[PDB]
Amino acid sequence: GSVKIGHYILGDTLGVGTFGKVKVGKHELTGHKVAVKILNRQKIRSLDVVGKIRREIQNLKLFRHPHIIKLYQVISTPSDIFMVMEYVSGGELFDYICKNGRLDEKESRRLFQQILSGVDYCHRHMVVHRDLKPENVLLDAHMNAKIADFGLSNMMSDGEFLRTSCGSPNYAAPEVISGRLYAGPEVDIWSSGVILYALLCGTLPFDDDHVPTLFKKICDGIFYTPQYLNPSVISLLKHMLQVDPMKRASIKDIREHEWFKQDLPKYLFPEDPSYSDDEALKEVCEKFECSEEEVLSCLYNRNHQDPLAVAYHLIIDNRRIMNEAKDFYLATSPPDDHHLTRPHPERVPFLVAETPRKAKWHLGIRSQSRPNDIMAEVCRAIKQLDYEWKVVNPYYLRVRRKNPVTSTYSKMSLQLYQVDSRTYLLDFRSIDDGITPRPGSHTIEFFEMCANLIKILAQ
Amino acid sequence: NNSVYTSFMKSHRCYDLIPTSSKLVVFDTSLQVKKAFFALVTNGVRAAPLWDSKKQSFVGMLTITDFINILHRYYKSALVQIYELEEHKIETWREVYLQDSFKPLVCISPNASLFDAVSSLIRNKIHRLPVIDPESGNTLYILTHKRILKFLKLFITEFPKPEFMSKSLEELQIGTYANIAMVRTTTPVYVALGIFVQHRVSALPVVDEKGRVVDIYSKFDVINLAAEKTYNNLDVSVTKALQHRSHYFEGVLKCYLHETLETIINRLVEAEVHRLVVVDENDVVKGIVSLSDILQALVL
Amino acid sequence: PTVIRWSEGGKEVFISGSFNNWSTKIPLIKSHNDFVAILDLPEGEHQYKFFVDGQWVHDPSEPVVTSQLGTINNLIHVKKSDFEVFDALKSSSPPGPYGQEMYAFRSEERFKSPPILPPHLLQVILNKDTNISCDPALLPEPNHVMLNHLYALSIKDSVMVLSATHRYKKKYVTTLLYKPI
Ligand SMILES: OC[C@H]1O[C@@H]2O[C@H]3[C@H](O)[C@@H](O)[C@@H](O[C@H]4[C@H](O)[C@@H](O)[C@@H](O[C@H]5[C@H](O)[C@@H](O)[C@@H](O[C@H]6[C@H](O)[C@@H](O)[C@@H](O[C@H]7[C@H](O)[C@@H](O)[C@@H](O[C@H]8[C@H](O)[C@@H](O)[C@@H](O[C@H]1[C@H](O)[C@H]2O)O[C@@H]8CO)O[C@@H]7CO)O[C@@H]6CO)O[C@@H]5CO)O[C@@H]4CO)O[C@@H]3CO
Ligand SMILES: Nc1ncnc2c1ncn2[C@@H]1O[C@H](COP(=O)(O)O)[C@@H](O)[C@H]1O
Ligand SMILES: Nc1ncnc2c1ncn2[C@@H]1O[C@H](COP(=O)(O)O)[C@@H](O)[C@H]1O
Ligand SMILES: Nc1ncnc2c1ncn2[C@@H]1O[C@H](COP(=O)(O)O)[C@@H](O)[C@H]1O
Repeated sequence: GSVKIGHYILGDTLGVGTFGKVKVGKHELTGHKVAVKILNRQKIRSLDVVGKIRREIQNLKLFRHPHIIKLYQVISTPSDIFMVMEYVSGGELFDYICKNGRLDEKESRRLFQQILSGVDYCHRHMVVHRDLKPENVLLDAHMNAKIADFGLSNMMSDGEFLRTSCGSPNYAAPEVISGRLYAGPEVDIWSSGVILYALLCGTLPFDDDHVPTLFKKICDGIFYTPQYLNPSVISLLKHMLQVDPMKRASIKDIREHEWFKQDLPKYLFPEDPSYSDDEALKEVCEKFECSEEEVLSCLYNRNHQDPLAVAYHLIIDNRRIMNEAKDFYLATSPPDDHHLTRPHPERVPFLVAETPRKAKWHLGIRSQSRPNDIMAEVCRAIKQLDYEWKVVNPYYLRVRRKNPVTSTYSKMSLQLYQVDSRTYLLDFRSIDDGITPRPGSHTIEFFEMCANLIKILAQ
Repeated sequence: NNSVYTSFMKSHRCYDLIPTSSKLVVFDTSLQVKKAFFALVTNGVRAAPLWDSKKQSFVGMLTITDFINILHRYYKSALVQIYELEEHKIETWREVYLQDSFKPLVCISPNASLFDAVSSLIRNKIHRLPVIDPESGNTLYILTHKRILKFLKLFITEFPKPEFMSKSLEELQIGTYANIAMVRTTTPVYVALGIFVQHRVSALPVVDEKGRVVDIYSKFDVINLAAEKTYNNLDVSVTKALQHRSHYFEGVLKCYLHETLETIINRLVEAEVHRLVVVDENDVVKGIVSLSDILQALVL
Repeated sequence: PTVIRWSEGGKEVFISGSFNNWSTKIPLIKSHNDFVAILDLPEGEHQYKFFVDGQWVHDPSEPVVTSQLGTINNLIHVKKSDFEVFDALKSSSPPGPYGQEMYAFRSEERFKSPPILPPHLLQVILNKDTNISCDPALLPEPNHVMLNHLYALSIKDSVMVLSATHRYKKKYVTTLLYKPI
């Protein structure tokens, strides 16, 4: 007969995808359209990418954004996995770019804002989309922006970097093409930068037939900047496409740029109301039960006097006043011909004594000896204490001790890096317990644990 | 009166008071006292939680008052000795400090309400209240009278505030107008420390022959002695000690008795100081209104 | 109902079984690497075999058994209870399994050189100078990547000094510790 899932029957093919192909579903009764990602069990069983697909669905499930393809449900069977998604008519942006040639400022600015709000949403949710490209972003009937593929994505862990280098050849960041560790916001921002470029010039900023010459073209911060557009965009693109990841633009830096501000709807970043729900939704854990399903009606009907509503709205007002005089919650960077700085009353004595010296924090324990030789020399000291270790990769250890005063146990991780050819650096990282009082500090126990180890490595 | 300001504190946790990103320093009880005080000035912090390695828990708190106590307690002369405190250690000084009386560490969970914090400040008569997560046992932040007041006025809505705030300070009877602990401009810094130990006051506004406030000597101001390595000589006057900042401070922040409470709180949080010395046309001392007064006048 | 795939090449392909009359032929549909169809089958076990290019053959990919006639047929259990999501997949660290706690000695087989230090950790938050007007205890919002990592200060004294920037629910704190040697 014909394949169908639930009340949706499978139609024409949309595309090939990463793992398995995708087709259009059609509701037997109403006629609604949904995009399904079919991942065949036989194929996904072969590879160990079972975790690759797991993380994807896990993240996309709780994702709601107008420009992020919203994952409705995921049905699966011994034959094959299915993921139904919001279907859109416009197709991929690369079809829109090529067909329409080059896009003007009024248009390009519009779309870039939508996509950047998408990746911002992702970054704030601790999930990065590594493969970014016009071939990955769709358009609805209204020719808006929709970010589609998450198969190449990853989740951002606290105090953890990403080794895997994934995505298109031209859109890959200068640090990922070289195969270097990265945080993950900066790699999407660089991919966003070349998308912004393609949204204007109609051609790719870094393009070549022969490689690594393309990657060498990428490693160098050189790219054609035609007179096509004004310098405001060029200053943006240069700051966004900066080869040095430390000098690269942040999501915030793009929000504070001039060209970006112009004609920017306030429904993208959640300060003002919604046009076409936000992080302030997580007040429930303390007050009441989950509430995500229950109080939607309590805020949909515009009833602001409900016991759940009077607990919701005042939270968004709270966060707005936090930005007002933000010098209260966060510290400010140092201050043209502008002088006056009235010091905090508790800051008065030090600046004066300085002008009527040396405090410098090192990264970690540093020593210059051989990479296999040092870890072995460390692996001696780690034992000597009576603490214990399991080794993951030759230079990466996972260690722990038993608390002497209580039956509690604290752990940590040691990852060795190479600062240069002449020297190596050993990193120390804390950890966390799995997802009633305690007479001990998890933060201090970490320091004492390192301290004991360091004392033996030094003396 | 208690309809709004009192309810507001009960409706919010101490969690909200904690800055988005902040610094904290802690000292092991095995550390020497001399080194601990120098570490304070290099970090700018005026308080650090005391951790015990043996007990594996936070035993207490260390503020500038401890530097004052030990300075007045062990002292002979500006030249002759310096001997007692230099070879002294935190746990050793804690021993002679607890020789007289035993007071344990007080701390509040960030999940507890702001009302529970202000209570702990008045009930225990303490300026620094460290907030510690009971689940993890980690010290997150140190609560201060300054931090609460700023948070109060900044986040409180404008409908609740107008009740008793419109009344004059004189008529409200808030603060201590009875015995004003002060020092002269020529009075040695040691006798100033002597008043700091005799009373619980956080500052000593200095006065001239007339009894007019020409400067103020806070318990914070004494840490400068450690900052400049001048703590050796305690025979110098408070004016000579405050001479370090003499070209930098604008003046002495003060108020009047006839002024409204509304005007006081706003000026007090904007100045970011801990107290104001009320005066008259002659600028002679009348009384002092510390944050403690404002905070204690709210809870009840 | 249920569906079956066929991974071996063939020109004309049919599928039979015990559900349909023991002699029944169901026309299969084609794809690039596969050939499939769908039928409504009753609750229970089953015995089926494929008819390709004129010869009856079985798929080695699927399980196999011997029927009463002595032929080679496959096995499938049809149910309506499999909508599963996490059962299909069948610390919490990066998912690459290997060994366990409490023991080790020496080098692994692999000769990979150590990774280069990322520029992120080299940027320190305590060495950064804050504004003069703001509270001394405040610090800028740290990057999530440099949070758990330890930052030790050179021991220029008889006391060790080391800190780290640990995060709380919505807040961050950098805790410094002075511990004697
Ligand atoms: O026709 C039904 C049958 O079709 C399919 O079978 C194909 C098979 O997969 C191919 O391998 C090939 O079969 C050739 C075979 O390999 C050769 O060995 C030979 O067959 C000989 C047998 O070895 C031999 O055993 C004999 O069979 C006798 C049995 O011993 C005896 O029991 C009796 O069988 C009866 C059964 O007892 C009873 O259960 C019932 O059988 C049914 C089956 O249970 C059922 O699975 C199905 O069989 C399918 C099969 O699934 C397909 O794969 O239907 C059966 C109903 O008929 O009924 C049986 C009889 O009433 O029968 C004999 C007694 O003499 O037979 C030969 C001896 O020369 O030749 C085979 C080639 O033709 O091809 C077939 C399809 O053509
Ligand atoms: N939270 C606290 N727990 C225990 N003792 C404290 C605490 N806060 C202050 N102290 C003690 O009081 C003195 C500091 O007072 P103060 O400067 O007013 O906060 C020190 O000698 C401390 O021992
Ligand atoms: N110099 C002072 N002399 C006497 N009492 C004071 C002085 N300063 C403040 N107070 C009172 O002490 C309380 C505040 O204490 P503190 O926060 O430590 O300065 C308030 O009730 C004040 O009225
Ligand atoms: N009423 C005041 N007027 C002027 N300066 C003050 C006043 N109160 C405190 N300070 C200054 O602020 C510091 C102490 O602050 P605090 O510990 O909060 O009272 C010292 O450097 C004082 O000089």
